[PDB]
Amino acid sequence: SIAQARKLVEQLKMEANIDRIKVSKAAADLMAYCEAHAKEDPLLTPVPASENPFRE
Amino acid sequence: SAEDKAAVERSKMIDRNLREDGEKAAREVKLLLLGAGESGKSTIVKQMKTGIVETHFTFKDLHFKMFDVGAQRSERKKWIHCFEGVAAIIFCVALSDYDLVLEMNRMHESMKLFDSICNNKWFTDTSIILFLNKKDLFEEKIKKSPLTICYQEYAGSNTYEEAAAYIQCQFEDLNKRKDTKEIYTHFTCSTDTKNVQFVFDAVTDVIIKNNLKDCGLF
Amino acid sequence: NCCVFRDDFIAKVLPPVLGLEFIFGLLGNGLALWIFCFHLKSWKSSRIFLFNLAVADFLLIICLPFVMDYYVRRSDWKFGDIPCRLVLFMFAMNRQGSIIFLTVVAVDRYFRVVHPHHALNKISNWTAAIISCLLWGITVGLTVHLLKKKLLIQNGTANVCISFSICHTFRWHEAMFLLEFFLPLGIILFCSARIIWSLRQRQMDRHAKIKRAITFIMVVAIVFVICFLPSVVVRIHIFWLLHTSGTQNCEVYRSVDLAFFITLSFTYMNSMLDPVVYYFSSP
Amino acid sequence: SELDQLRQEAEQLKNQIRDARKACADATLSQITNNIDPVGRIQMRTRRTLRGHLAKIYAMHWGTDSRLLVSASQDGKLIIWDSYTTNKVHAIPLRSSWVMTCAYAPSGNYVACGGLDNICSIYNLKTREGNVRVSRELAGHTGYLSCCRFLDDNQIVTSSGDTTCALWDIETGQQTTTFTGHTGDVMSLSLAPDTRLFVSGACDASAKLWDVREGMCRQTFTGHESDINAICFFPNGNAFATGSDDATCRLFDLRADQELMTYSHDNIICGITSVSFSKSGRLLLAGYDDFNCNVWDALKADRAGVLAGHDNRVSCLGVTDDGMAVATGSWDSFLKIWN
Amino acid sequence: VESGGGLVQPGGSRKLSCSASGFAFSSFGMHWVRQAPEKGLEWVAYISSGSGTIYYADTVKGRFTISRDDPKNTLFLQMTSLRSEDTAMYYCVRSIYYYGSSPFDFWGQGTTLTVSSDIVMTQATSSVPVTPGESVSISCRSSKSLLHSNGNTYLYWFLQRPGQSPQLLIYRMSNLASGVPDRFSGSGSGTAFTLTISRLEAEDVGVYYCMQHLEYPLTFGAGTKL
Ligand SMILES: C[C@@]1(c2ccccc2)OC(C(=O)O)=CC1=O
Repeated sequence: SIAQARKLVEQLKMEANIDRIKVSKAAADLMAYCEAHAKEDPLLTPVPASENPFRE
Repeated sequence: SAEDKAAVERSKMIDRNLREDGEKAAREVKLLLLGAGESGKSTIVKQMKTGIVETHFTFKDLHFKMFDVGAQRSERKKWIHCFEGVAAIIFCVALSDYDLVLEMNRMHESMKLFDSICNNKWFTDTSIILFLNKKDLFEEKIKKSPLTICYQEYAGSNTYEEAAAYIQCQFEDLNKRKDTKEIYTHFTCSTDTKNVQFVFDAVTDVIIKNNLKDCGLF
Repeated sequence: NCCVFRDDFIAKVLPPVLGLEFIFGLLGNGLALWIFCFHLKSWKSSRIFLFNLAVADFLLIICLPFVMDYYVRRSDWKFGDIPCRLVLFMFAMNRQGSIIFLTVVAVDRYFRVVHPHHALNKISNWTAAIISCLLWGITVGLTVHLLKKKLLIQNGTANVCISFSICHTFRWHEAMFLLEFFLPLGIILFCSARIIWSLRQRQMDRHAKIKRAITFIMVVAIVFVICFLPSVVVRIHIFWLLHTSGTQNCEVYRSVDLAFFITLSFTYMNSMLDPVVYYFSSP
Repeated sequence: SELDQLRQEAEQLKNQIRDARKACADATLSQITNNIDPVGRIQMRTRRTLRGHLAKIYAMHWGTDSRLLVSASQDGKLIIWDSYTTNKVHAIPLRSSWVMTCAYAPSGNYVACGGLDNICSIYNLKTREGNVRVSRELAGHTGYLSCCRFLDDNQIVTSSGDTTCALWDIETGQQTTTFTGHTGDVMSLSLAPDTRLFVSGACDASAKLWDVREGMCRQTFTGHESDINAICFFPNGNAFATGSDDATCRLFDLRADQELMTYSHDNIICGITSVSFSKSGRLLLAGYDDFNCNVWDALKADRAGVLAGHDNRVSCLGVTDDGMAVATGSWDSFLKIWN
Repeated sequence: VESGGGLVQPGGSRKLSCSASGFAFSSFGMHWVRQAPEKGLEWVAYISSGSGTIYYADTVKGRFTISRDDPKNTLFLQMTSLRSEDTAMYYCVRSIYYYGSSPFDFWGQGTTLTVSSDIVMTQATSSVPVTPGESVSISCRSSKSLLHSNGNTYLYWFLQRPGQSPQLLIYRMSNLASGVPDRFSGSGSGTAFTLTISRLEAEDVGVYYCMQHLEYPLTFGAGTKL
């Protein structure tokens, strides 16, 4: 089991050696996608009843 | 609509084929078989005649399906809800492992498994048929070995009648709910018959209690 | 000249007792009808048979107020010369129709405890409706003959809408009163005997709530005997006086005919304890 | 005592990872998205009810054309519906009645199923002559199958209960790549929109981000308290939402490598069995053990309505690629198409 | 595959039998399209799966009788009274109907016997030069619009090579049948439909038929020889 702990240590080094970005920068990009595609969401803004394939 | 009305009558031939095969499964009794690996499930399986093994046998014009999940080796709490709805649980415990160890003796690990299954949140009205196999070798073992090894608090003669009865009442103690379910304990030898009939009687008591639930008496 | 009379003691007993049943009946069977149609999420075979038991009882409860006005008018059917046949027809429709749906429930319970693996316990809701529809059909076959014959005999100035007059004749309606009780008692009692015995031989009584279920299989048999036997026995006595020492001087008929009229009040009782014992008692 | 030195090294290394993640926590999604107006109350009505199953329903999957869907139930049947007209295109009888997963190929010619038999069976819907028949039985797993997803018409990725996710080769039938690193049973997975990475929630209260080609774990996310029952991927592909057994939904960020928001209410104690996003990613539909389905505002962590139409636990949930419908299977053997 | 049938007879009666072979016959609706010795194809009868709906042509409404037997995989056609018009070659056609199905996919070999309102399809073009290597377009017209409320126009394109049974190229407006090369394409508008071939080959020589599937008394379109 000596190598078993080595595998956990070896893989944990890769997780630490990763590139990270500020949460605010990720928050802005995530919020931008919702607004850019808010007009293509039938659930958010109901389409006219003629366009519903399930209503009629 | 000519090729659309023809697509509806195919959806109706499929509909009736699901009811024909759905009524067949209603006339079948599903049993869940548990154990501790070497407890003796293989011996019981032959008596009534990787993954989950389904065993089919019939008795008195009644069809039984018996599933074994002792080869899963995973978290029980994740897939145990799939079996919620079985008629009864056939629990197999070997009386000849009261002193053998895997640490912890093999009989205590069966009690821990029994406690979780008996007091599970999914098995409320499911009757438990507890079988105590290996009765032949258990009688000889207590002559040269004391039962105090497994149960220190035990205090009695090393007789088969006293030792076997003490073990049986120890298992029914673990049932925290003494009014919502019943445990049909039994003693099984290596070369014995009428074991299937005992399961038939314990299942009939579940069918009667199920029938009274439909009408309203229950 | 079959003897039909009245007594003031009837007016001081029947009008007060009958109104009490209707108040209890309207709240009892009326409320239970609400649950069956708008609260029961699944309708199996046994709940179909039980539902018709309330329909027959409700058909009998709704006819109670007309009967109440009958006595307060000093036994005078003030209105409804032709409806006198109609009221007397549907009134006896329900009483015999309630018995048939009391034996079927007891027979159905017998097939669920004594033959657990029988195929009669898994009949679909459709087959339960066909049998129930036929059972309603055979009810009129023993009752519809009321409409054919002429009723509402006139006592000079008063009129009586009575079908159970004390007159020694081999009327088909006359003898049916005896078959409507003895034959069901030869089935309901026997069916409840095996249920309360097979549940004891198999040791299922203890260590369960089944004790409550066995109690109700015997409470039902008590209610049926209590509400129907007193009416039958007083009628058989009238036959004894009709066959011997009667049909000429019917002064002795005053006590039995009045008792028969009063003992008939026990029949309406069965329509009242049915929701208490059959529906609300069960979970 | 090399183990003691190795164990101490991992703890020291883990502290650096936690410090790095917290160093980038400049703000929060709730603080950043305060300005945006709420989406308002959402009313969803059952536009269709699909009937025909005679047992509990454990899985479902919409087709890529947003019209056909496949539902798996423990009565032994795999039914393919026509959601527009409630028709039944196919009814596939399974060899094993213990099925806990289902899938629909992006091409539409294949469906898959698996369960307690540790076997993922591929069914050919093309049926050049006749009916749907088994095309392959991908055996090799040690535990029960919990989720399976079609990468393409020849590659399927499966997560089993033996703490291993696998990548298969349908044409040949062998384990192309095996993913290891979990300690508990893997309960769900979700493929990326571009089909190069996939996440996998496990019973050890952690979700990992794998690489399909290389076959090595990349990032591990923690923060839950109990088993992760279900997981879903954001439409953008840089975030994913998980639902655990302690009645909470958590949204993680791939680039930030830390939890962003949590969707918890003190009135809910029932676990979560399914999660899914809308087409734009604004909504977050989740199924619960309390027989109800809740709709959450992803950018504001505010409940926006409930979908209460089931009489038993909700087990599966999905949103069409068209984004114009939501289907919610449950344990009462009913499927409902909402709006 | 499927084959089998009767022979010639003078003004009497005969039975037609077709034997299925390994394609799950119990779930396929079968037709009995027939073709005159020199004229085009013509629908005769149809029996659905499980012997449900049964339809007949206008001229064979009473004289003919259809039946099927899922055991032994055999399809039966009973003909009682035969005139001089009913002498032709009889084909057996299978067809399965679901959302994405392709009806009329397989046609039987066909047998011949001699005895010694509706929607009409125009298909005005009747002869085209046999010059290969170029693009040839085949047009067709319908009496009434074939476009339905659901949104798909029911029009099928068949190719009959000289000597063999007809083959299905395009089912519905544009969907291409399996096993058909990508040079065939179909565009339409509901009343006018066209078939386009990109690169004509030696295997494309034959007579191309059209067919409607909107109303069940369906009719073909007299073909177009290349
Ligand atoms: C009390 C009575 C009745 C019924 C309706 C109207 C008037 C009288 O009910 C019967 C009967 O049980 O059939 C016989 C009657 O004399």
